[PDB]
Amino acid sequence: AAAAMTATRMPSSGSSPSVPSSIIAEEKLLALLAELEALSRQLAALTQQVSELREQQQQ
Amino acid sequence: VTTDRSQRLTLRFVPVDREDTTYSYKARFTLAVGDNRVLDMASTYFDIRG
Repeated sequence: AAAAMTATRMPSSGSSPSVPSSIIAEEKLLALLAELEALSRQLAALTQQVSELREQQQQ
Repeated sequence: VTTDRSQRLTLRFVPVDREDTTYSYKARFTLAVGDNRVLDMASTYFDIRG
């Protein structure tokens, strides 16, 4: 009634960026698709000359 | 009906800017429609590799 009455008396907000580091970029990209063919070409050339041992030993 | 000048059929644009992030990738292109041409946007698509 008196004394104190003179003054006065959720779910999901879904953030995303959190506490990780900063990020950067560059545009000098992508030789790498050539080596996948270099590697599998030269791999064949190994077997090709293993065959050239065998095809001369068989003579 | 068809031009007697040198001119491309297909143009490829690399991003002028990009922003790879936690859950999204963003890219900007300068879509330059050169002179004496028209582009139908139905002939445009993003060639993504990853």
